[PDB]
Amino acid sequence: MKEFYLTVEQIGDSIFERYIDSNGRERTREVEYKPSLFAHCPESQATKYFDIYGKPCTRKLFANMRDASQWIKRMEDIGLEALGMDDFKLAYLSDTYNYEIKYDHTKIRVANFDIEVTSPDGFPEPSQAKHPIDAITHYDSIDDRFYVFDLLNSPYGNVEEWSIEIAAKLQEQGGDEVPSEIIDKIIYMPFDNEKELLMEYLNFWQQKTPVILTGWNVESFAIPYVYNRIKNIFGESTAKRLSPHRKTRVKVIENMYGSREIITLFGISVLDYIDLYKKFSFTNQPSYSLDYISEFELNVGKLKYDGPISKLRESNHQRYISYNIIAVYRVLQIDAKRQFINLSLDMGYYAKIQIQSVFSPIKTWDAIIFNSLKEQNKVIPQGRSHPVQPYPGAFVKEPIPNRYKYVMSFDLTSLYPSIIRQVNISPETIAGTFKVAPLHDYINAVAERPSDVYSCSPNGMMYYKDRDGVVPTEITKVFNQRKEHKGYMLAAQRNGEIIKEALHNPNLSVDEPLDVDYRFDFSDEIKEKIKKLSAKSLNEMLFRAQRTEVAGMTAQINRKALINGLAGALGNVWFRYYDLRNATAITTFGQMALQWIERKVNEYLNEVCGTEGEAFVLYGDTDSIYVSADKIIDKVGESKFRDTNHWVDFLDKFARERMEPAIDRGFREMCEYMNNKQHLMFMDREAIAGPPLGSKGIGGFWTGKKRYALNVWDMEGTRYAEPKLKIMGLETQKSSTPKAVQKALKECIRRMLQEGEESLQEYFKEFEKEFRQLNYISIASVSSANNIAKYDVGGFPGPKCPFHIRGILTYNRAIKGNIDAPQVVEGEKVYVLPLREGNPFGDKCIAWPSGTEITDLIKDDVLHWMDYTVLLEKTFIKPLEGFTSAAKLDYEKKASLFDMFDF
DNA sequence: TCAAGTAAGCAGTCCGCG
DNA sequence: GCGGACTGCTTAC
Ligand SMILES: O=c1ccn([C@H]2C[C@H](O)[C@@H](COP(=O)(O)NP(=O)(O)OP(=O)(O)O)O2)c(=O)[nH]1
Ligand SMILES: [Mn+2]
Ligand SMILES: [Mn+2]
Ligand SMILES: [Mn+2]
Ligand SMILES: [Mn+2]
Ligand SMILES: [Mn+2]
Repeated sequence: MKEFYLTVEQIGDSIFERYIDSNGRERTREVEYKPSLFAHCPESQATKYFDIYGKPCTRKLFANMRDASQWIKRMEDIGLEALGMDDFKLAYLSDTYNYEIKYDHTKIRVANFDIEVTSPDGFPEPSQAKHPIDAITHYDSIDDRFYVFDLLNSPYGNVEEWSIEIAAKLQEQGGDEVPSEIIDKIIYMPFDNEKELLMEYLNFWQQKTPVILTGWNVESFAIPYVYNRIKNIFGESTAKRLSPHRKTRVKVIENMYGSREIITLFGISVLDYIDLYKKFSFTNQPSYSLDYISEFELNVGKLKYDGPISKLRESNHQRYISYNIIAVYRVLQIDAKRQFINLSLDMGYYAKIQIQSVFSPIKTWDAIIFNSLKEQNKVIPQGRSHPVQPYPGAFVKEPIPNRYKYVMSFDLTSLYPSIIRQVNISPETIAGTFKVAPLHDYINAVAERPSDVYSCSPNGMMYYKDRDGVVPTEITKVFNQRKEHKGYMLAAQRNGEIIKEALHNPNLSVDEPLDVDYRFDFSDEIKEKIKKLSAKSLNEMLFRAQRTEVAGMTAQINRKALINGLAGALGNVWFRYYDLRNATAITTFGQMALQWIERKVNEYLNEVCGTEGEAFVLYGDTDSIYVSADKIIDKVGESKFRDTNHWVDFLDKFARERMEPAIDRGFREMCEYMNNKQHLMFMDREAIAGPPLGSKGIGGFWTGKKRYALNVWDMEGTRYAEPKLKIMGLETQKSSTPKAVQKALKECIRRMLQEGEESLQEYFKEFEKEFRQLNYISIASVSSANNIAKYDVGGFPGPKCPFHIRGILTYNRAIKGNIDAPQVVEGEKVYVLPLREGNPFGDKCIAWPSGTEITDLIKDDVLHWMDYTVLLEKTFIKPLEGFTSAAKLDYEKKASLFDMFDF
């Protein structure tokens, strides 16, 4: 097989590499790497190396990496550019793997671990590590085994061995319900003292040294705890055995509120699953506890136990170990669904970077572009420092707040990358400038054509047409992957809807789920077979279709994020190819494109409807338009339509056959106007929205920019079995809104759009009547706890103190003197509840760490003093009043003359 | 040599207000 | 009490 790297590190003048050889064996080597950098040379000099602007360079080959670094500094002191890749391990990777890397994941050791530490005196701080590690479960992907290290004797209690027999039993039978499918994969190892546990763990680690190291909060808790615990018991050099090269660094991570200390283990690639989840999931969760996320992702139940975790080992050691094991499995289950590890490996090897560098779009693109240029013997420019400058972005149209009955939306495919490709925007394709007219003159086609010769953006930039830039070239390759995967996602989605429609009428028999590839639209033959299947088989097929869809979503959305990341990186001062001329060439072109096509669509629709000057486009954000289809429907009638699906079919066909060619004609004209390299403005129909035929539903509404709701029947060719609410920006979509309130507001919206005013009013009255019975957690707001200390003046709120911070301070005063109460961690999320006046907490609100029950000490007081009236008014009524005023209706009737006896 | 972007809405505090 | 000038948090893109 072809060779691939596992990890790479630079240590002094040495590159340390772990890799898979031609026989598929893991190896390690230390290389005294001889890097090259480049300097501009005279035209007289015969060379094969040119910078990106075609200027000749001379290669400087150095005896070691230290000498290369010194030369860089000398060059800066002289005042001359030092060209080439200054991150030497990327150069090493590029030289060592001078081909497209095909990796074999089964050869890569992926480890997933979780540790338990009993602490009777608060959170066990990793920097101190003053408490015994009393459990470690470590799953190894190569062995496919969960290795469990269990401490039986400690200063906080001596316990008996954990029972696998009891572990497998159902909870309702006194067991722990450790999933049956991993019971046979457990290797259990009890220890009578911590020293031998930790020593065995280190020996084990040497035999099975992780390449990718993952888990939940491993980077911030487990890794530094283990390192420091070992350091404190055995000494520093023993703790350095966690690194295959015996080198570690206490690294300081900094943000706008403070800093934290992690441990870099050289020769390991740490991908903390919490960080993978935050980057790749595109959710914003009220809580990031593993229990909460597992429940969200997998619909598993909460792992129940009596008392606090600080006393769980002593009271129920059996469950303690079982839950440690299950926690490791939960991350494996989340990854089996989401496939973030596979994504990271794909991306890391594609770029030729350390796998952990997938967190940095800038590092990823620097490597991709370097490797692309190196292949053509081109030399990359030196990184330069730049002051941060604000610059303009997208256009957002101001909507008229209103109900909108029939709506059809259109959206530009991968806009910013498509602009890069159409215009041919790259550092080395810049051709010059032209004199800019006001943007509205380009939008209206009244400004003179910028150039007959070059490809243009309305920001004043011109680009060469007759050759590709490295940025267009490399962005295209990733875009084409994104397109492939999105196609798989949408087919899986379409397939799901077919299955959902068959679930309406089973059809009782004993059969099997059909073996199909869900990534491609089912054939007629498969569709026929599906109609004959049982509910059990269909539900299994639906599960598989949805998992295929999530896999396609993971693969497409994050490749989209990566290419959009390249467009944004052009506006980040740390990017080697930073250039506001290129960043603004993109954003300005986008503003023009949106507003240009708004005009063209309004023009076209007026024309076909036999009218003049009517406004069809009601809204647009960056690269979308929302078109009022009321006149299109009215042109026909109502009541020419048999059912809802009839008018949906009509609008679908109208969009594809009529509007789409006009949109394309429109964008082709704009492409000729800007004299661009390639026409790539492709605006697909997205949503078809409206009320059920014959209902009193309002279809949709807008309250303002980035705030709207639509009752959608078809989305990008997915025809829903049941209408789906598309809600953007409203409180239902915000993680700060209480769970039960998100639910109630969504139902209010559903009733508005599908059923009408009376149905809304009916629901509002019931919810108001029953609000006070909802579980306190379901009605608590959520916020991030940033800059707590800043506002803490002797335990009390300082000036400007945010509401949620005041809550934290109230909590801190309430728990002072209790070592068992969970501390609010700076930057994490909290639940927030308002308190009635005269409460014993002495303030108007309280806040506690989210995803948790509030500590039992003050629980009863919080419940007693909660202000339901303020809760209702702030989280539910205020937003609902915004929706209903926009939509021109009332959530309450509503005094009128009709005061007689209407029974 | 660590290091995608801008636009924009709502909720809160502070403070003015015979 | 409201509305305006800020911050803080958050979402759409
Ligand atoms: O995270 C983002 C999202 C959008 N944008 C910009 C770039 C993107 O091309 C543009 C339009 O946003 P869309 O949500 O329409 N995504 P895009 O057009 O890139 O892909 P598509 O619409 O094909 O899923 O807004 C970003 O810069 N960062
Ligand atoms: Mn014993
Ligand atoms: Mn645990
Ligand atoms: Mn788009
Ligand atoms: Mn699209
Ligand atoms: Mn869009």
